[PDB]
Amino acid sequence: GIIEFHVIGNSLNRRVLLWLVGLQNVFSHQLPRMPKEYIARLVFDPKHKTLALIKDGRVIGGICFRMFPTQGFTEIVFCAVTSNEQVKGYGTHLMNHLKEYHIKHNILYFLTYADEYAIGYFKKQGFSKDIKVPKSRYLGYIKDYEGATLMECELNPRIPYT
Amino acid sequence: GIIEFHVIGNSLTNRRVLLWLVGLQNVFSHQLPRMPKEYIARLVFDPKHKTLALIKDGRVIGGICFRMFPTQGFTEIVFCAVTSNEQVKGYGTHLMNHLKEYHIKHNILYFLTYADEYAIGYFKKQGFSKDIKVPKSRYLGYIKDYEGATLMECELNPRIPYT
Amino acid sequence: GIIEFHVIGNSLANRRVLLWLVGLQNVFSHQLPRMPKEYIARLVFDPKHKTLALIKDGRVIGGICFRMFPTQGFTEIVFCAVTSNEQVKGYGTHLMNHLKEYHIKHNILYFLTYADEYAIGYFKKQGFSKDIKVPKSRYLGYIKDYEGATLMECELNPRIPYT
Amino acid sequence: GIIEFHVIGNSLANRRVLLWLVGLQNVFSHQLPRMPKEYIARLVFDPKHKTLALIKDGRVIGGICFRMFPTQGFTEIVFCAVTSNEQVKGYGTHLMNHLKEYHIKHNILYFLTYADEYAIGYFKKQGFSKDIKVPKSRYLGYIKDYEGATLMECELNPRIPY
Amino acid sequence: GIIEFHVIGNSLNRRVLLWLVGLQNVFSHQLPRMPKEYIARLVFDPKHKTLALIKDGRVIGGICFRMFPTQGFTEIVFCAVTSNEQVKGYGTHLMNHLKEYHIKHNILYFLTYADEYAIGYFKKQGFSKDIKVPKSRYLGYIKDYEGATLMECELNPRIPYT
Amino acid sequence: GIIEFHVIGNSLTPKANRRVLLWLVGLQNVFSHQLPRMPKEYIARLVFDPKHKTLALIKDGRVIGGICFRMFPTQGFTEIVFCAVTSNEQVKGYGTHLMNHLKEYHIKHNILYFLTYADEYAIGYFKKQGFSKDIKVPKSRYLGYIKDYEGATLMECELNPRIPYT
Amino acid sequence: GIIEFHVIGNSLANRRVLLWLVGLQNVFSHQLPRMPKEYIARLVFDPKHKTLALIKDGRVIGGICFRMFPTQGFTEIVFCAVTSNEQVKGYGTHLMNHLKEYHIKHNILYFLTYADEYAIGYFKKQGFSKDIKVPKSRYLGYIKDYEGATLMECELNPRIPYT
Amino acid sequence: GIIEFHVIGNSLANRRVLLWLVGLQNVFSHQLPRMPKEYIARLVFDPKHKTLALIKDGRVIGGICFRMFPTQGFTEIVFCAVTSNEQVKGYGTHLMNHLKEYHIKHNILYFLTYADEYAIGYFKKQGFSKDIKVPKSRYLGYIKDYEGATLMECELNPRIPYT
Ligand SMILES: CCCC(=O)SCCNC(=O)CCNC(=O)[C@H](O)C(C)(C)COP(=O)(O)OP(=O)(O)OC[C@H]1O[C@@H](n2cnc3c(N)ncnc32)[C@H](O)[C@@H]1OP(=O)(O)O
Ligand SMILES: CCCC(=O)SCCNC(=O)CCNC(=O)[C@H](O)C(C)(C)COP(=O)(O)OP(=O)(O)OC[C@H]1O[C@@H](n2cnc3c(N)ncnc32)[C@H](O)[C@@H]1OP(=O)(O)O
Ligand SMILES: CCCC(=O)SCCNC(=O)CCNC(=O)[C@H](O)C(C)(C)COP(=O)(O)OP(=O)(O)OC[C@H]1O[C@@H](n2cnc3c(N)ncnc32)[C@H](O)[C@@H]1OP(=O)(O)O
Ligand SMILES: CCCC(=O)SCCNC(=O)CCNC(=O)[C@H](O)C(C)(C)COP(=O)(O)OP(=O)(O)OC[C@H]1O[C@@H](n2cnc3c(N)ncnc32)[C@H](O)[C@@H]1OP(=O)(O)O
Ligand SMILES: CCCC(=O)SCCNC(=O)CCNC(=O)[C@H](O)C(C)(C)COP(=O)(O)OP(=O)(O)OC[C@H]1O[C@@H](n2cnc3c(N)ncnc32)[C@H](O)[C@@H]1OP(=O)(O)O
Ligand SMILES: CCCC(=O)SCCNC(=O)CCNC(=O)[C@H](O)C(C)(C)COP(=O)(O)OP(=O)(O)OC[C@H]1O[C@@H](n2cnc3c(N)ncnc32)[C@H](O)[C@@H]1OP(=O)(O)O
Ligand SMILES: CCCC(=O)SCCNC(=O)CCNC(=O)[C@H](O)C(C)(C)COP(=O)(O)OP(=O)(O)OC[C@H]1O[C@@H](n2cnc3c(N)ncnc32)[C@H](O)[C@@H]1OP(=O)(O)O
Ligand SMILES: CCCC(=O)SCCNC(=O)CCNC(=O)[C@H](O)C(C)(C)COP(=O)(O)OP(=O)(O)OC[C@H]1O[C@@H](n2cnc3c(N)ncnc32)[C@H](O)[C@@H]1OP(=O)(O)O
Repeated sequence: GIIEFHVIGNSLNRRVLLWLVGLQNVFSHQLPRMPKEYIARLVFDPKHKTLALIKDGRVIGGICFRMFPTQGFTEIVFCAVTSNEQVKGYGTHLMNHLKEYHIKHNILYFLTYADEYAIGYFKKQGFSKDIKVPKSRYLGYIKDYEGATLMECELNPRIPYT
Repeated sequence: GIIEFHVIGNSLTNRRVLLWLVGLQNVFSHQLPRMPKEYIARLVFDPKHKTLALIKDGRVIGGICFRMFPTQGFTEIVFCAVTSNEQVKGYGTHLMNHLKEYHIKHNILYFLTYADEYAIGYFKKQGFSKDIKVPKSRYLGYIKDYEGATLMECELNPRIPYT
Repeated sequence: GIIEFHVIGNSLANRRVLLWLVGLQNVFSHQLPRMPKEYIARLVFDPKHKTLALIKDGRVIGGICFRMFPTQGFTEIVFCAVTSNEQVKGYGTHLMNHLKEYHIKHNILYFLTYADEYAIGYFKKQGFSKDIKVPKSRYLGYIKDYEGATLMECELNPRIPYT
Repeated sequence: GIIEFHVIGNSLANRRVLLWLVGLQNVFSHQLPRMPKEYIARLVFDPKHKTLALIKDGRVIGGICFRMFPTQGFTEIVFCAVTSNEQVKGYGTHLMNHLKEYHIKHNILYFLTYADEYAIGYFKKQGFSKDIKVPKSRYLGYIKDYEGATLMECELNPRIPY
Repeated sequence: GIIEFHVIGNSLNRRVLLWLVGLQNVFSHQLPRMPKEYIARLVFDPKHKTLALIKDGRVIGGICFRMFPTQGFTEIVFCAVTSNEQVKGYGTHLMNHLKEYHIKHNILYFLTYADEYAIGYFKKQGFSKDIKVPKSRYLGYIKDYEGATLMECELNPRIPYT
Repeated sequence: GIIEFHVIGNSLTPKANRRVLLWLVGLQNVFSHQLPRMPKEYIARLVFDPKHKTLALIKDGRVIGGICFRMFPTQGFTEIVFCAVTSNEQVKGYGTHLMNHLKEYHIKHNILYFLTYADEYAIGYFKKQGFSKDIKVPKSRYLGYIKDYEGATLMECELNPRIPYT
Repeated sequence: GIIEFHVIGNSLANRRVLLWLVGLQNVFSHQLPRMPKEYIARLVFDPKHKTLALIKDGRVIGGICFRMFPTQGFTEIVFCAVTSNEQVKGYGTHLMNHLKEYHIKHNILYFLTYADEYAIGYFKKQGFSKDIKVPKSRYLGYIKDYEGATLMECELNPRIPYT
Repeated sequence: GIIEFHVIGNSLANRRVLLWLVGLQNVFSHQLPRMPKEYIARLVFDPKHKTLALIKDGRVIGGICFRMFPTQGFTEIVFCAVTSNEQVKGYGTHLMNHLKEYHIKHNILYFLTYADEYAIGYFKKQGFSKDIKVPKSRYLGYIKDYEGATLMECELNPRIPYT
């Protein structure tokens, strides 16, 4: 069906706001350990944005992120594809658009914390455990999950990702 | 008594508020005898300072005055006090827990403060540690230094309800 | 005689202020003979630069020229001078103490300046130190670097009165 | 014909500046044929990028595209080119010299650039070294990283104007 | 690949800005004998419009044209498809949308100058060397080119072109 | 029955009211039916073009005919675009009354020339309305302004402004 | 008798100008009885038309109705009349000179007119020729070719003082 | 000295321009004596006209008075003069060159003029020709065909820089 990618957020529109509830639902459901209250407060925060994957008008997931352009990196907050649509390449297409978007916006480092269950998806998206950004650049901006691995992805502004 | 919490401050944009701030400055000044009253009033009434108030029957009986540094990613704890005949009751801990809840909702997860030897044990029980994860390059020159006091730090878990 | 202090500047000037700046530019130039006159003019009349003028009987006799960097949490001292025949009467010190008082009230508590062989002993007596506590990462792209002079720092105690 | 120097940039209504930025983008993309044209064009027209432009008789013959990082105490040097038919005329040296002049007025005393094998000789001659005195924690994540090329620094001498 | 057509221009918007730069590049590169500045002056001239061919976000061709409603014709100014995309039909489709646009705006005559390497393309778009529009109507409005061949195309507003 | 002539059109500055708009649809229907080799999408585009106008023949409220035209007052002539009388009203002289009302309208607007293209099934009507195959307006004046039709005869009509046409 | 020349017309209004435009309509009609006075009134009152009026001692005694086609670079002479009791006094010629002068000052240098047989001598004397320099494509269908009427042209010299 | 080029013209307005226009009227008038001064002044101060003024140290030493007919696709060259003691230094050629650059910017790529016998060699060195590409229907009447003058044409190339 018609697949479409939109970067959306709760600015400073009905279809957008309902897409955001759709996203908040998909993060909660694929990310059980994340409290629903705190997924919601982040998804609906202005300083956060989300790349929404829309299959035929209906949200089937996306990537919630927080650009820190004073720092040169972007945090990756939530990632989920709905369970009946996983292992269809949908998550890689999501990351790649996310890369393209950040290319155009001169930001070329991703940082994220990964669980042991999900680390292999980030490895397969180019992420690495070798964190070249100085600790002093991110501590107190990215939400430390202690007991999860910090990972990093460097974007090349000269490859087309999409 | 009826207990209220309220975050307040001299916005550079109310009367119940104005006297609440006067009660805080009085409370802070009386519980912190080595803080110049003039200095206390200058910070409580500064606009980039906010103050969590604790109110028992309309009457200001404690609070945490604090300074949000959202660009630097932390908050400074300016004053803490519970008035004398309301101490040792758990009020201080309900203030700190509230103040934590606020700061999660505003996506700040670090408290920096300075502690003399008589307040270190208090902050320790609010979960403050001497080990400072925040880089000096980020707080020095923004937080009021206190040579002679232990700097302390608190990291918040936004997965968690404090109140 | 009748002395007064005023923190004047050039935003977007009175006749009274315009000539005061010109007076301040003259005093700065005369007491700093190897500073190009125009460079002094371009900073005294700069909008982001302010000046604490020292007036005696209506006439400019001294001043300190400074640039506040509240986003970086320090102020840059630019020019300091007392006219020839008013020196060594303490005018120098009260000019600093007034600037320290002004800066407590704006919660900037760090001065940074460069001092050549002809002024470091002045700055030593105003509490300046060669030990720079401010991060190099915080001022390098901001303050003019007078290579060949000694970078020096003053930290302010916002709890004591300076005047 | 008369020679001009002008530091221009994208901002927020001048036909002249606009066709000079296209002139620049063209000369950059011609002398850097292994860069994406879209990358050069997205940077030249970026408003946190500036470009020193070198004019001979109304049309662009050269320029230096750069990115000032005052809160880091240096400037990233992004693109350097003089057109073919005007090279080996000391033209690229006056560009680097006006750029130093401009930057000493603005209290930036460090240049950071990457240089491959075709360019490293020229930057050595304008005074750049491989000895990077800027801490890795001041520049990493701010300057466009180029694995494979060599990071070069140039340190400027401060000056009291007039 | 997601194909798009957009009739754009420089009214007196960044996406559109970078697109005109894309267009000015493609023109300049498929038309080496055209001054790069000259192409730039006409593409960024407000009374000029370019029909862009956008393939998966990037420009891969267009037609720059000049509508002369007073005179009752339009001037074809530049046509190019990027090298690796030629002989795929893109050119013919570009003309076909451009004929479609002009039907909807009551302009039913195209005029252009073509060198020998381009006569066949315009012949295949319905262009003829027989110029029905009077010389008084076009001379000193369309830029003439000593040497090239004046070519005319007449549109049927009762036909659908796309 | 009751007969009215109205010069109407898709005025793009005042809202064409419902009465006008339903007449613009009716004329589009009539032209389409009487001119079937003309695409109906073409007819609608032109009838509703703000630079076009239409003299509507209105009988007891319903549209029974019209002459849609385009005035080129810079060029000094007018194009005749569509002519139709509905079938059950033809050969009653309605065709001619429309043309004459149209001539009388144009001499008041100081345009004294009609140009049109006619195929063999229509050349006779326009001849009876005064058109000639002999075109005094120069080619440079009309070409690429009026919709050419190859295989139609271009036909011209010159109007005398000292004459009262209706 | 006091003689005035006024270029008037029915623009986008004045009592005096209105009664004059009627006075002109009369004179033209009466002097040109074989043109429908209906048609004369239309043109005289058309706003793209103008009439230079010959006012003698208050009353309208003649004039020239003309239509400027600036985009074409010519003016059409439409009606010319002096009332009867005032003919052969040179009034026709003074009207034509004031008209020439008027057009010089508007950068229009060509007059076209279709003339009946009873008029050719008057236009000849005013410098009109039957030899027509303007191209047919510039004037056809802007001025009305009347059958049996003679097109005449007058070309004007910007450097000549006509009045 | 300081040379400037200013396209000026009456606007249907500023003392510096007005005195420049009067200066231009004198320069033209003085170099072209057998042409009515009142005609030169009418044209210079007409608003459909513009003049490319050549200023050398405050004062008018020449210019090109021209007339853009953008409906018709060309500009009319009307008066070229350089004050007598500044001639044969190239001033009139920098004048035409500037005028060509101006017109390329407005998509007017043809200049028509009626040269007198003393002017022809100048127009020839500016690229003019007696072979007129522009159809007579496009210029006739719009410009004045002075008996004895030679119609000359210049086609501008918009891909070349002229200044
Ligand atoms: C602490 C918070 C940090 C965050 O931002 S959330 C951490 C990641 N989130 C989750 O795992 C939530 C639930 N999982 C999901 O929603 C999706 O499976 C997920 C991770 C978004 C991937 O989307 P999909 O469409 O399933 O992936 P895909 O079709 O594009 O295939 C990508 C390749 O990666 C591989 N992979 C490794 N670990 C995986 C894993 N844990 N889940 C899914 N795939 C994983 C998988 O083999 C897949 O195919 P291939 O091997 O490349 O051919
Ligand atoms: C440079 C200084 C700037 C600043 O940040 S202000 C520093 C703090 N200021 C002051 O303490 C001035 C006055 N202090 C007070 O009024 C109170 O002691 C204080 C610290 C406000 C706490 O208010 P309370 O309502 O009494 O707190 P609470 O009932 O929740 O009990 C806290 C538990 O911690 C324990 N504790 C250890 N050392 C303490 C200490 N020095 N002060 C208070 N409590 C202390 C105490 O036993 C109490 O109960 P528990 O052991 O947790 O069961
Ligand atoms: C590169 C940036 C350029 C600058 O702004 S740094 C240069 C500072 N300005 C100058 O050197 C301009 C000429 N000098 C002056 O105007 C004055 O001497 C100066 C330093 C501004 C202070 O004016 P005064 O009225 O003399 O200050 P004061 O009465 O409070 O003197 C108190 C104590 O200062 C002491 N001192 C040491 N070195 C000094 C020195 N180089 N200049 C002046 N005083 C100096 C002096 O001995 C006196 O001692 P004490 O306080 O009585 O124990
Ligand atoms: C990616 C981050 C930014 C970059 O690194 S962009 C890479 C540099 N760009 C390019 O190389 C593009 C193509 N080349 C050019 O545009 C110009 O040649 C270039 C490199 C800008 C130099 O400008 P020019 O005006 O041609 O040079 P110039 O006349 O001032 O001569 C300076 C002296 O340097 C010397 N040199 C050594 N290697 C060179 C080299 N690879 N390219 C040019 N000159 C080089 C050259 O011998 C000349 O000698 P001298 O000092 O005048 O005696
Ligand atoms: C003086 C300025 C005046 C102007 O308007 S610019 C004149 C055009 N300039 C240029 O063509 C220079 C570069 N050429 C190109 O960009 C493209 O080839 C061009 C001409 C735009 C056509 O785009 P394409 O995508 O290649 O065309 P297409 O696939 O639709 O092929 C249509 C048929 O045209 C035919 N044709 C004849 N000459 C051609 C020629 N020189 N280039 C391309 N095609 C040409 C060609 O055989 C092609 O295939 P077929 O005939 O259907 O079998
Ligand atoms: C390419 C687009 C050009 C255009 O403008 S559209 C061409 C005109 N429309 C059509 O051909 C299609 C449909 N026809 C009609 O609606 C009507 O018949 C038409 C042509 C509008 C005339 O309307 P009516 O009211 O019937 O005419 P009427 O009563 O005033 O006069 C009838 C007399 O005309 C005569 N006539 C000769 N050729 C004709 C011809 N080709 N079409 C119609 N009538 C024609 C017919 O013999 C009759 O004689 P009479 O004048 O009464 O003595
Ligand atoms: C623009 C077209 C308007 C039309 O419809 S035709 C315009 C002419 N209208 C008329 O003749 C109708 C009434 N006539 C008049 O009002 C006057 O005759 C007319 C033509 C306005 C001239 O007015 P006046 O005051 O009598 O003229 P004027 O004193 O300046 O004498 C000029 C010389 O014209 C001469 N002329 C030759 N043919 C003429 C002709 N057939 N009609 C009138 N005059 C004619 C007449 O002999 C007189 O003296 P001269 O012997 O040429 O030196
Ligand atoms: C049709 C427009 C209205 C007219 O009638 S324009 C009548 C032109 N003449 C005048 O206005 C009065 C007399 N002359 C002048 O004002 C000036 O000579 C004039 C024509 C404006 C030219 O400007 P200048 O600064 O004097 O001369 P220039 O140094 O720029 O160009 C001179 C080169 O052209 C050549 N030339 C041939 N006939 C000429 C001629 N009759 N006048 C001037 N130059 C002529 C001559 O070889 C000279 O050589 P070179 O390029 O200086 O090395």
